[PDB]
Amino acid sequence: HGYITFPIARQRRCNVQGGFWWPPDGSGIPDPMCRAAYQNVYNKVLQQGGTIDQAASAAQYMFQQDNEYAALAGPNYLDQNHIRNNVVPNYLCAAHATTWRIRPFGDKTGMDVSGSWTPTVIPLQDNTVSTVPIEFEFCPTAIHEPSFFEIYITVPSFNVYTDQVTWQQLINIFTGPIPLVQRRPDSQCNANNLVYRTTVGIPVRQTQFVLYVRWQRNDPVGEGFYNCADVIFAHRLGINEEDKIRPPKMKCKGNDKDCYHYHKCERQYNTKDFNYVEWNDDYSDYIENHTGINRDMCDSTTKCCYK
Amino acid sequence: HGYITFPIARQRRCNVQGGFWWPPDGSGIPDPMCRAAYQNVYNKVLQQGGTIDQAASAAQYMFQQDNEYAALAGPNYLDQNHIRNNVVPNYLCAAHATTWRIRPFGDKTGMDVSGSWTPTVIPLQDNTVSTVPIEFEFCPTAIHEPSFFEIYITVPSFNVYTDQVTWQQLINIFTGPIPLVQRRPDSQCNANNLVYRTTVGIPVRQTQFVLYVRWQRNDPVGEGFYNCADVIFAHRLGINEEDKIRPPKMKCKGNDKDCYHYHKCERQYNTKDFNYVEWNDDYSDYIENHTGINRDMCDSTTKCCYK
Ligand SMILES: [Cu+2]
Ligand SMILES: [Cu+2]
Ligand SMILES: [Cu+2]
Ligand SMILES: [Cu+2]
Repeated sequence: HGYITFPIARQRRCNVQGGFWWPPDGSGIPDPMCRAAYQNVYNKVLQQGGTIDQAASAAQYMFQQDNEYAALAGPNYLDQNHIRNNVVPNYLCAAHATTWRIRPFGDKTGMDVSGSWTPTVIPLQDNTVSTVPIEFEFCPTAIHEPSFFEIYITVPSFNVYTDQVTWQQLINIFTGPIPLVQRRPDSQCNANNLVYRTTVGIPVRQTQFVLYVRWQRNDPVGEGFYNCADVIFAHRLGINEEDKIRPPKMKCKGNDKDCYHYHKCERQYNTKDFNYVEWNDDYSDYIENHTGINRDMCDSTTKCCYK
Repeated sequence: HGYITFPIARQRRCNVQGGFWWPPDGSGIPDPMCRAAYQNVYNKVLQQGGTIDQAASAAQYMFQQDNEYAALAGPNYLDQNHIRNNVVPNYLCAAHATTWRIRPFGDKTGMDVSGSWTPTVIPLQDNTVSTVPIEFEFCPTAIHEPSFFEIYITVPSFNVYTDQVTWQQLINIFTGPIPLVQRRPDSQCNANNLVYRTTVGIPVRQTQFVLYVRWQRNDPVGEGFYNCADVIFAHRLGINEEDKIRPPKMKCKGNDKDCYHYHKCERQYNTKDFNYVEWNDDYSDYIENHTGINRDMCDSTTKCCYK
């Protein structure tokens, strides 16, 4: 049993943020996607004749069981067609848990809804880099060996706002065993002394993307843990350095001088010759009145009457 | 002569925002990309032996001449290979003005640097829409007819932070004459009573993109105006509606009630069971210490000495 602590898995973040224990309808969950996830399972059970308690039980079970986003593969766990067609054919972020009445693995399908899932924001120091090394940290709440990991990235055409994660959309970037190592004092995992850590060069994405992590046990039961991790690269601001023309080393003079281990934690855009704040509020109204299917076309200039 | 007023052209926004008249080194320009653009031309002239005045003249000429981002095609203006190989082969956002000593069209190459160019933010009401209708508004400061427009969009693999705009990266979405119409009272153009307005269904992009607008005169001189427009679609937040399970219509009772024409202009994420602000500041440090080429690997746990 376990989950991704870095980059934090989708269900791990929903669990740690809380607000899901009470009120039972999940209205106390601050993150909107964690809330939708919860309320989808809650409303599903309500539709299927479950009581408020069975509905709040099924939804809280999805959040609480963040170390058990699992599926059993059996002894045939290396058979890729059996994983993709039988073990986890769909509901990948839920590790294919679709039955609220049956535990394990209950119903975790709420974790597969699409929308503005909160990502791990990784900043870019150079916007031209092809890959970004990420040191993954998988938190084992229960120690299991022998085992192996599989790390996937979504294809560049994936859209987290509208799409469900599918195998046809995932690119394998890591396959193999990850040895168990002692957690660092700064570890995001607080279960036991051990973690799984590995460095993966993550292909740079210009959009929010998903990292798929499968932790598979090499054993006849074939239990595997499947977790989705929402990530985004933040671009560096300013000119791309490779285009920056630097001035020659110069020494100037004249009566007018304007002629020549801790870090830091819109009226700035106004100048003496332009009021940006006023213009940009009018420019925002322009965007609203002149974009979309309901934009102004003729009504502001055309009058009509029935003959 | 003219420029795009909606979505505002890259050079039009740099001109209207000001701060470029004084100090002459462009240090008074608030937008970082408008500043880099200016300072690239200023530093180019300085490198080529120009004085501070010739350098400040060439850079201010680029900003001031926002209605003259032009190139002459001659009588062969419908010959696409002649436009792309002879008239505007490169420096597309500058309309191929590369000579600071020669006016027209001077040097406007600063407008073709890559980086965090400020876009026109168009919000999405539905993240599943394929196209967004935009009502373009081209501001003619000088009236010319006969003429035609060409509107292009960058391919989805374009990256404004690193790439120069090329014809091999542009997709034609509009070709033809746009009739001259009376400006609306809310017009972004303040030159004369007339504007060019057209509706284009803009293919949705998940990234910041460029809109290329060519205004070509049908005449033996063959003067055309070429402008880049930086745009981005803002995604709607929350669950994708097509995945939202709604509860059945219910009427509940019990002693515990928690069991059941003008618009509006992080401690919110904390709950009674979790302190988000503290966790997320530690999570930010984790990202910094465990991503990139300088991440912590062995130094926090390994000690060495020279035998
Ligand atoms: Cu286990
Ligand atoms: Cu420092
Ligand atoms: Cu003109
Ligand atoms: Cu309203």
